[PDB]
Amino acid sequence: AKLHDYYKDEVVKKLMTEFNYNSVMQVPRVEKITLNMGVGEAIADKKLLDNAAADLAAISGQKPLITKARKSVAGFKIRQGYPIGCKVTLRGERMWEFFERLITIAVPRIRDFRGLSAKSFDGRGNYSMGVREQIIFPEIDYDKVDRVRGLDITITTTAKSDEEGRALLAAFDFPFR
Amino acid sequence: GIREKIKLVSSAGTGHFYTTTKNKRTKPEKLELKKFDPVVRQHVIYKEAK
Amino acid sequence: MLQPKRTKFRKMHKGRNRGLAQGTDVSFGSFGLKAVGRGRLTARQIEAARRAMTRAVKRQGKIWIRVFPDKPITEKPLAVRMGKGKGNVEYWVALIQPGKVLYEMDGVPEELAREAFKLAAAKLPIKTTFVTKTVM
Amino acid sequence: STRNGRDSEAKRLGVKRFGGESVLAGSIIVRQRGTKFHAGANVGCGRDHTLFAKADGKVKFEVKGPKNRKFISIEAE
Amino acid sequence: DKKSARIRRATRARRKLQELGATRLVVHRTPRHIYAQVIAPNGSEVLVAASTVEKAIAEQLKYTGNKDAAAAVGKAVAERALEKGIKDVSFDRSGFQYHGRVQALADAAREAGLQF
Amino acid sequence: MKKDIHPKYEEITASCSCGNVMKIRSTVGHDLNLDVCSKCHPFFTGKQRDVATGGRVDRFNKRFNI
RNA sequence: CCGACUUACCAACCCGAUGCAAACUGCGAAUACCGGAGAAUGUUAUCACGGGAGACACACGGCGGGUGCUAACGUCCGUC
RNA sequence: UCCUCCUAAAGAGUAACGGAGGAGCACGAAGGUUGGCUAAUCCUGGUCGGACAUCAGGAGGUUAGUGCAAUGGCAUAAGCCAGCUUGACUGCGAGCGUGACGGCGCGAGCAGGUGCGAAAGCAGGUCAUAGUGAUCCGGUGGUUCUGAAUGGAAGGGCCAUC
RNA sequence: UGCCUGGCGGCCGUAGCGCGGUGGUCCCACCUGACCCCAUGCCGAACUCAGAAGUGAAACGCCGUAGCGCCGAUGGUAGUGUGGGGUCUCCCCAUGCGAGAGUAGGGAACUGCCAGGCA
Ligand SMILES: [Mg+2]
Ligand SMILES: [Mg+2]
Ligand SMILES: [Mg+2]
Ligand SMILES: [Mg+2]
Ligand SMILES: [Mg+2]
Ligand SMILES: [Mg+2]
Ligand SMILES: [Mg+2]
Ligand SMILES: [Mg+2]
Ligand SMILES: [Mg+2]
Ligand SMILES: [Mg+2]
Ligand SMILES: [Mg+2]
Ligand SMILES: [Mg+2]
Ligand SMILES: [Mg+2]
Repeated sequence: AKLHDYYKDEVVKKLMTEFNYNSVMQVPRVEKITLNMGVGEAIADKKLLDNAAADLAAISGQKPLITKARKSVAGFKIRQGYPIGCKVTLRGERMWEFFERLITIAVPRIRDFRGLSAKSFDGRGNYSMGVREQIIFPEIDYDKVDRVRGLDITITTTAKSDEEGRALLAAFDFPFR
Repeated sequence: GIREKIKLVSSAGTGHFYTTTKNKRTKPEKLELKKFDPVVRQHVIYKEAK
Repeated sequence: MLQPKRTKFRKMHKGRNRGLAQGTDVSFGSFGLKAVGRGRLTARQIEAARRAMTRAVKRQGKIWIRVFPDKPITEKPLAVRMGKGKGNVEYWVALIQPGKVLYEMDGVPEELAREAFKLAAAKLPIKTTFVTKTVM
Repeated sequence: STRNGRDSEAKRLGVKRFGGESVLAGSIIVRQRGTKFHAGANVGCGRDHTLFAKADGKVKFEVKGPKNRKFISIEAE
Repeated sequence: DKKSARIRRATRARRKLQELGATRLVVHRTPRHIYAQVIAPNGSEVLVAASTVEKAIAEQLKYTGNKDAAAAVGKAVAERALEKGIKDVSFDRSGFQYHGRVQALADAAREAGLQF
Repeated sequence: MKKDIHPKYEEITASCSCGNVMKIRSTVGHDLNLDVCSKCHPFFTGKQRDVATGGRVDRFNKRFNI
C-alpha cells in the first residue's frame, strides 16, 4: 500500500546514503511476513485449533496453514501427523497492508506498551516478535474470542546482517528502544 | 489370519471368478473391480460374492 | 579391573595371534615396558602389575596403560560333558604380540623407572623389556 | 547355551556370466539382492533385481556414473 | 538453487530416452527467449537447431518469449528437420511443465509434419 | 488467491478521536474508531510520567505541619 | 523470587595423540574360479545314452578354522 | 518347516546340542501411472513453551526413511504428497538360474482387451529376500468330453476353486 | 581463426568446498503486473502467463590464492602360491606375486557438437 511506495521513495534514499551502497537494489528489503501460533493443547481437543485458525484469518485475510508434528516426541505426548498449530505467510500487497496496520494501531494498543526490543534479530537480519495477546488487533471484538492465545510475528528481510536489518526496520518508524 | 477368502463373480452372465482375500473387520462392504473375462473376451465389472 | 562395558556381543571366537604389534613406541611418557613374547594377558595381571608400579614410585608421575582386554574368554564348568552350547564368559584378556608397549610412565628418574618396571615385569606371563623414548 | 541353531538355505547368488563371456538372449548375468550391479546397455532388470541379457553378445562390466556405480552392458559382437 | 532443482526434476525422463536409444527434441525456456534443438540418439552432437535468438526468426516476432513466439520456433524446427530425413523424434520437457510456451512449441512442431 | 476460501477483504475508514484519519484495508465489515494511534501514543514523552510510582518521605513531610 | 556469589565434583559433543573387532570398511593382495586365443604333450584322458554294481561306520598328517583348556590317538567342517 | 548375518578359508556350496535375531502375516491401497517434493541432528531469534512441539534464518549432508528381523539397496529416489484408476488381467513364452527328484525362481517378446501420460513409454502386484505343506478322499460352479441295448440320467473326465 | 555466453554430452573431486577480484552491447540472472492460460493443502514464494523500467546486489560464469577436500610415487614392512626346515598354540630358507598406512610430491580440470554477440 502506501508503505510500499514510501519504501521506494524514502527508505531507499535513506539507506543508500547511510550505508554507502553502489547499486540501487543492493539495499535490503522485506520479502515476507510469517504469522503462526502453536496452540499445543489441541492434542486433547480439536475445536481449539479451528478457533485459532479463525483468529489468524481475521487478523490477516488468508486461510491459515495447519501444521503437523515433524517427529513424535514423548515429552508432550505427540506423534507424527498430529495438527499442532497454524501458519500464515504474507507477501507483496497483503504483507504491506498488514504491516502498515501493525505499526500504527495494533502495537500502540498493547497494554502497558514499553517498547519492542531491538536485539531480537536472528544474527542475519530477520526480526521475530511475540505479542502474547490477539486482542490488540481491531479485528477482534473481545466478545467472540475466548482465549488469550498470542501470535508470533517474523520479519523476513533480505538484509545480509542484523546491523542493516536494524536500520531498515528503524526507517519504517519501528518502536525500538 | 484375519484376512479371509472371497471370489469376484463376473457380471457378464458367464461363470467366471477371480479369487482374492479381503479383510472384513475394517471394511464390511462389497468389492467392485473392472477385470477381464476370458469367456466373453471383454473387460467387465466383477462384484464380490460367496 | 579393566573390562569393556556395553559390548556388542557376549561371546567371541577364539581366533589366532599372529604378526607384530602396532603401538611399538612410547608416545605419552618417556619410559615404557615393551613386550618381547606372545600370549593373551588377562585383566587380572594388568591390575596386579599396575599396583606393583604405583607403589614403587608411590607419589610421582603419571602412568599410562596402553592395553585393554576387550576379548571375552569363556570357560566350561566342571563335570560337564562337551557340547551343548558354548561356555559362559569368565575373564577378559588383551592379546599381546611382540613389540607392544604395555605400560609407560613419565615424571620419575630413569633409575627409579627402570626398577619399578622390573617389579611389574615379574607379574606378567610374557617376557617384557624396558624401552625409552626416541625422536623419529 | 542353546536357544540357537537356525539358518536358511543358501540362495546361490553371485555373477553367473563373467566379463567377456558370450551369452544368449534372456540368460541371467548376475543374481543380486539389492542393486550392486546396475543395468546398462542391452540388459534388463527383474523384480528381484536379477540382471538378464536382452540381446546376444559379450558381457561388459563398466563403472560409469557420477557415483561410480558398477554397470553391466552387452556388445552385440 | 532454482535451476538445479529443475535439472534433477528432468533427469529420469532424460536418461530413459537415452536407454531407449531414441532421438529427442530438447526444449530450453527463458523468460525472454525459447530454444529448441534436435539431438542425435548419441546425445553428444546435434542435427537441427532453431531458437528465438536466431535473427531469421526474431525480426518477424513482436516480442520473442511468448506463446506466439514459441509457435514460430516449433514450426521452424519441424521444417528444418523435415528435409534432413528426421521424422520420428521424442519430446523432452527438460523439466518445464508441459503447459505453456513449451506446449505451443511442441504443438506447432507436431502440426508441421513432425511425428511424436 | 484460491477463489473464495478466504474471508472478505475490503477497504475501511479507520479514524482516531484526535484525527489520524487513515484509510486501510481490513476484514471487519464496518469502520472502526480507536484511541490515539502510533502518531499520538505517549510512548516517547510520558516516560517520566510513567515511572513515578512511590513517594513516602515527602508525603510524610507534608504531614509535618509543626 | 530473580539464583545473586562459590565447588575438593563429574561430565556429553568437537579438537590432537594411541590401541581392538567373526557378525565394522572411506583401502585391499597371493591363490582359487569363469570365459577367449595359442603351441607342445596325454594308448578320448571329455560329454550323452544304455547293461551291472558296490558304498552312504572312515582314520591319521600338513594348511584355514568352529568347539575344547589354541588339552586329548577328543569332536565338527574346507582342501590336499 | 521357512527367512537374515557370522563360522565359510575374496566364484557357487560347506558342519557341530556353534554365535546372534525373526515368520506362519499385512494392504482394494500400503498396487499401476502422471505431476510435484527431499531428511536426522544441531545452532541463533521467537507468547504461553519447558532439555524437546509449532515458526524464521544458517551449518550439515542422508549419520534420516522403508508396514515387520537382518543383509544388500535406494536421489532418475525403491523415501514423502496429490489427480485419475484396477496390469493384483486372460492364452503363451525364446533363453537362463537352482535342485538327486517332486519342485522353485528370472524373463524379453507374440495375441486379445484395459489404465495412466500430450507423447516417448510404464503397467502380468508391493525395494528384494520369510508369511508355508504333496497325493488320496470328498464339496461348489462351468463345460455333451464319455454316458455298459437305444434316448436320457446317475457316475466319471477337463477347467476354476474349497 | 580469436574472445565472451547459452543448450546437450564425454569425463568423473588432480575435476569439490573455502577466501579475494571481476562481467552486463548480446546471453543469463534477479525484476514489473496479474482479471486472463495455470497454482498455492495459506502465500504468483514455487509453477505459469503478459513485458521491459532498473540492477550485476544475490545467483551464475571467469580469473587469482593451497586453508581443507582429493590424487600420490621410490624404498621398506605385512601377507601369500610352490618346494624345503626349526627349539613346529609361532616362525625361517629358495623363488614368484607384493599391499595398507605413511613420506617426497602433484594439484584449484581437460574435451566434443550446435546457436548467438564482438573484434
Ligand atoms: Mg546312513
Ligand atoms: Mg556317514
Ligand atoms: Mg569326515
Ligand atoms: Mg579322531
Ligand atoms: Mg563364499
Ligand atoms: Mg573360496
Ligand atoms: Mg562336502
Ligand atoms: Mg510400498
Ligand atoms: Mg515420479
Ligand atoms: Mg511405489
Ligand atoms: Mg519388503
Ligand atoms: Mg445307455
Ligand atoms: Mg461333473
